[PDB]
Amino acid sequence: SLFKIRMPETVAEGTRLALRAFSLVVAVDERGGIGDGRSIPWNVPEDMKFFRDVTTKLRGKNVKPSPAKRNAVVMGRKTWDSIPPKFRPLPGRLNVVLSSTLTTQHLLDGLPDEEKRNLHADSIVAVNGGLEQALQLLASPNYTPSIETVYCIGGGSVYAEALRPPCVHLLQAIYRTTIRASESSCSVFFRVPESGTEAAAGIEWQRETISEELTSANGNETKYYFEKLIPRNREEEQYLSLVDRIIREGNVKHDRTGVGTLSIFGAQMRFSLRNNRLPLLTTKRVFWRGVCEELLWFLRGETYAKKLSDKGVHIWDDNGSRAFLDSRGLTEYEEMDLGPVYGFQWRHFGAAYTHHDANYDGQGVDQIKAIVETLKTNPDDRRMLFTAWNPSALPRMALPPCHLLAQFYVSNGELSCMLYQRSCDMGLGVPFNIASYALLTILIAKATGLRPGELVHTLGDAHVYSNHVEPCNEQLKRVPRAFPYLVFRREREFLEDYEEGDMEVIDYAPYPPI
Amino acid sequence: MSLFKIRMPETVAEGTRLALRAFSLVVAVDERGGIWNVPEDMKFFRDVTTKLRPSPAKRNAVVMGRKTWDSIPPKFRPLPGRLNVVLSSTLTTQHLLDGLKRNLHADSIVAVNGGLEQALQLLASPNYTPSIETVYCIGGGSVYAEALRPPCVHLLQAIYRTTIRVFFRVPESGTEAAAGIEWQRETISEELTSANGNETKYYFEKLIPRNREEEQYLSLVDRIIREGNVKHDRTGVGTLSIFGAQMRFSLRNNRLPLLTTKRVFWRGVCEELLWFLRGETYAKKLSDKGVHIWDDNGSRAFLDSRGLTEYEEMDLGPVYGFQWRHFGAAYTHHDANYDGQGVDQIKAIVETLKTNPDDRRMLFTAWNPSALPRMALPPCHLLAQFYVSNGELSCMLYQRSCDMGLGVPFNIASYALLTILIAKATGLRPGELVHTLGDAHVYSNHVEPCNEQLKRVPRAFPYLVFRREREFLEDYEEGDMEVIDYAPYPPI
Ligand SMILES: NC(=O)c1ccc[n+]([C@@H]2O[C@H](COP(=O)([O-])OP(=O)(O)OC[C@H]3O[C@@H](n4cnc5c(N)ncnc54)[C@H](OP(=O)(O)O)[C@@H]3O)[C@@H](O)[C@H]2O)c1
Ligand SMILES: NC(=O)c1ccc[n+]([C@@H]2O[C@H](COP(=O)([O-])OP(=O)(O)OC[C@H]3O[C@@H](n4cnc5c(N)ncnc54)[C@H](OP(=O)(O)O)[C@@H]3O)[C@@H](O)[C@H]2O)c1
Ligand SMILES: O=c1ccn([C@H]2C[C@H](O)[C@@H](COP(=O)(O)O)O2)c(=O)[nH]1
Ligand SMILES: O=c1ccn([C@H]2C[C@H](O)[C@@H](COP(=O)(O)O)O2)c(=O)[nH]1
Repeated sequence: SLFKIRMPETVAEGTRLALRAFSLVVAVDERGGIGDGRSIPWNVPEDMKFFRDVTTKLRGKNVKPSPAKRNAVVMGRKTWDSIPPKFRPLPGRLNVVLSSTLTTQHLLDGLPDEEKRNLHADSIVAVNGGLEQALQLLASPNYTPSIETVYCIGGGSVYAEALRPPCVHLLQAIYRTTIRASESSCSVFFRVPESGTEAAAGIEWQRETISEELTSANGNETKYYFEKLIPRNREEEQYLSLVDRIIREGNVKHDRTGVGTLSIFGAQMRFSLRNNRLPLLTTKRVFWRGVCEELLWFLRGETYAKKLSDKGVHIWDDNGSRAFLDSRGLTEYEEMDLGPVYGFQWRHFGAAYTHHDANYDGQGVDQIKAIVETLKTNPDDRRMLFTAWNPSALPRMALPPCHLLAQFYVSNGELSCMLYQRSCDMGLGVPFNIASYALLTILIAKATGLRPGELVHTLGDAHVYSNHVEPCNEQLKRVPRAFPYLVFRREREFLEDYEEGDMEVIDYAPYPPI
Repeated sequence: MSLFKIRMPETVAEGTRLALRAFSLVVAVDERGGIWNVPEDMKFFRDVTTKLRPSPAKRNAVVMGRKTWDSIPPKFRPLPGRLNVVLSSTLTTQHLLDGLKRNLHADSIVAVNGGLEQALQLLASPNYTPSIETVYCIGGGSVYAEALRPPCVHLLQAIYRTTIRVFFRVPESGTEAAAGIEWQRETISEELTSANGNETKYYFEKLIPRNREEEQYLSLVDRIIREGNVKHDRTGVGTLSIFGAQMRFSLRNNRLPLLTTKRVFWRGVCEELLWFLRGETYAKKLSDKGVHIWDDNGSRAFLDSRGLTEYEEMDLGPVYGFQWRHFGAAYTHHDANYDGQGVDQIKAIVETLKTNPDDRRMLFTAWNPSALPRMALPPCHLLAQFYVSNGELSCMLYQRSCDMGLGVPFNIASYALLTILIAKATGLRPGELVHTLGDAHVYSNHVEPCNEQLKRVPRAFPYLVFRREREFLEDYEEGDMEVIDYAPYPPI
């Protein structure tokens, strides 16, 4: 306990979600109009179907909406009133209504009968505020992470709030149907701000998809099309442009097997960790549970990989086997005893390692505890770094450290981190390490009374394996989506006590397998 | 009588009405950025907020929270020479005055029942715009917080921060909190020592939002000087030039790209543009307004040097605006009646803009090879094309020959105005100006001054507001509009 890092009284502060991320669904005419102030002056059943499916369906396969896992739909009072009483609430979704007039009971009182009220009791909530207040409520443990995706559907006032800060920064996707008509009957309008405009607040909107022009079977042959707009993700673009550079200009190298590689030397990337943001790459899914479990394992100063494999994390299995250890001369280590790797050096630098069973408390230099104490007392210190690169210990490690050094910096109450990585597998390793040092920085922020800032990633030998070239090249076609967020469901007394189940990654919508 | 003019729609003032007025911020912080009697800071505070570039017709405004008003020791309040704007949900302007002396300071205080935004709405109204030169936010924590977030942050022209040795935080560039704004220091002072007890250490900072649009211009001036080809003209006048460039300028939200690193003669810009739109050719209509830009090209001597021997002084022939409104019409003299003569390109564009926004032929030219020999000067800005997106009107200007020092900033302003006026005539909001340059040059005599101007950090652009409207486009007068919050650098 004396050797552990005690979390400050402000643990959940500076990590708590202010607003839940959301997507937006809207239909417009070509003049950008949405309604007359009361209803919608066109009828395209095909769009009503799309609206239903996009807001109703969960991500993935064979899904079933439920009280424990469902989508939420946020609307204004006038939008609620525009739904015919028999068709409301919107089935299979949590209906969040914004209103200063009506309470949650008032909304139920507007339902035809008691049977409908008793049944749909759990599926209707009133918020006395705007969309921001709703996102604050949907950021609550009761709703986060039970609600998979929030959808704003909400009408001009709510749309306007959605497209302006602070809410627009939480907007992951705009699903926009355009009706080919110029309706004069429209009094309410909708517009998305353009790339370099003041109103865009630094967001660059671009289309992921646009459909062909379609014809409605509504009797009027009305033309319409679909668009999905997403906020340009320049941070993931860094990683993609590096991959592309490696393919096009990288030197051919061969590793310690004769396995071919394309590589460059010297690169740098940056990622915002502010306001719960988590740089998990979207163009290819990251094994977050592995990232999380292993980072905690590092932080504890652990060396027994069986603690990972017992948790279904098999990333170290091949490097912990009898055959592999033996091939490094480590004939005395039991299987899965990796030696004094990584987090052992973080917590116990220079300590004399023999086996994982030994008790290393207070042995070596605890670099992480030293950093935490410095951060809370003199955050402007320029020596706040730790290393796993220990030439004295290297020969007795299963693997020499890859991500080998990290340095901290503080500005405006924000903690930033620079990672140094000597050898960077772009296809699989790099996205994993970005997620890993994002988590670390967030946890150190919580341990020190600071808000998370930025992750800087310095790469040495950045490379793409021979068999990754073609997959990675097809991945380059994908337009990066908005990043997920990290949320803590509970806290701990000590940093070392944190569990993978204490936190949840929300609003992670990566592209399917290549 | 007015059948050949362009009638404005009912929605004239809608697309150019000022929602919020621009402002600057003054704050004193400790070494941790938090929130004590440094007289030099008080003198600075007074000088910045009080001084004009002061009367009930021409003064600065100061916006403050209620408790900041409370913390000003009575008799120092109201702050002299400034309109005092106090934000309060509890106190009216009568209440504030009751706390005071009275009578003569009635015209000096106003309570606003709301936040900074609501106060900026009020100051944007004709009563306080442009009668108030600069708005200063000095108000407490809650007011500063509102100042450094949208919508208000988009109207913040400068931050004057004294650091002396609730937290005041300027969002770092690239941050979501920054909202696309890049804050940077125009100036930072040496660490100064106060004259008092304790020998207090303190320094001044002036932070400004990076003007990347004016940087295009300065980046081009720089490239022309460092890399431009040398030419000496028919008179032996030296020039440095490059060929082919392009700049963009936003016109949204009343924004006016008047360059700040070197003052632009706005009044001349505006009078001349209106003169173009009217199809005018008699430059004496401008000189009789104190705009003398065409004098050296309208004189008998110059006219004769172009062999234009039958034109009376200041009659320039079928130049510019004549081609805009009467393309290909036969020109005799300026006083002749040209109604219905030639092709009215402006009116055709206006009608197309309202009926078929996506048309790709919405352009006009002054480049008329048939009429060039009869012009005092061939057109420099010779083609403009229009474009509509998201209810916004955009414009592309083509300029064959571009004097970077004096001509170019003038023409940016000129076509900025044009686009604003055409949007008003067509039911659209101003979008973007795109400016294509041909032979872009800096004169030998401008190299040194231009090089010094390059040291100056571009400031935030001013705004154009319309004080009154007109029934016809051609009826617009320079007095109908005002440029607000234009704070250019002094002479080179
Ligand atoms: N084309 C489309 O895809 C689409 C989709 C949805 C809606 N619409 C149309 O949009 C029109 C309605 O839009 P609208 O903007 O006028 O109304 P609205 O957005 O639908 O609802 C506004 C109402 O929401 C409540 N509200 C919103 N913000 C609030 C806040 N900050 N604090 C407290 N309460 C708040 C207020 O309820 P109280 O009055 O009770 O205080 C307010 O009157 C209708 O014609 C509808 O058909 C179109
Ligand atoms: N170091 C510096 O440069 C500096 C500059 C200014 C102030 N300060 C200090 O800070 C102290 C006060 O700071 P503060 O944080 O309390 O801010 P404040 O200046 O006192 O502003 C808060 C007050 O302004 C009014 N207000 C603000 N926003 C409003 C809105 N949205 N709608 C209606 N009313 C609104 C409210 O007045 P009502 O309660 O009457 O409704 C509110 O109580 C002062 O004592 C001063 O000494 C320091
Ligand atoms: O954390 C890690 C660990 C290994 N890698 C990859 C990078 C390299 O291709 C191999 C390590 O091989 P080595 O020869 O030890 O540098 O694994 C990674 O990208 N991130
Ligand atoms: O609107 C204008 C008109 C003239 N200029 C400058 C550009 C050229 O240096 C001269 C015209 O001389 P010229 O030889 O016709 O290109 O004036 C300008 O920059 N903007």
